[PDB]
Amino acid sequence: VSGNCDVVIGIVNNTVYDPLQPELD
Amino acid sequence: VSGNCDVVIGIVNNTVYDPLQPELD
Amino acid sequence: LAGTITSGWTFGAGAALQIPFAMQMAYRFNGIGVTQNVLYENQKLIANQ
Ligand SMILES: *[C@@H]1O[C@H](CO)[C@@H](O)[C@H](O)[C@H]1NC(C)=O
Repeated sequence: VSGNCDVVIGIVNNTVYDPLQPELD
Repeated sequence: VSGNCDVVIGIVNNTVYDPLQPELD
Repeated sequence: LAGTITSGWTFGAGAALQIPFAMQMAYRFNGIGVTQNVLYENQKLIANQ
């Protein structure tokens, strides 16, 4: 996840799966 | 992590923060 | 040249595959030990140079 969402020329708003968080809970 | 601290030469101290603990607490 | 810019290194090793040039640079940057994030963030600057 390095960087912030203003510096890339090409981008899309796809949702990240983020599998790790649910397991921790 | 790779075993005991003493064997390595030039090892320096201080924190190694990990993300999982905060969420668990 | 045309193949290299459009297909990167794919044409040399097989049927040419189209990939965006910005993406190709990221792949190439990876080879030299610099991460992908540096290229996109500095893409405007890199292009100028
Ligand atoms: C070209 O790609 C950029 C992302 O790098 C995108 O924002 C833009 O909409 C595209 N434009 C055309 C004409 O394909």
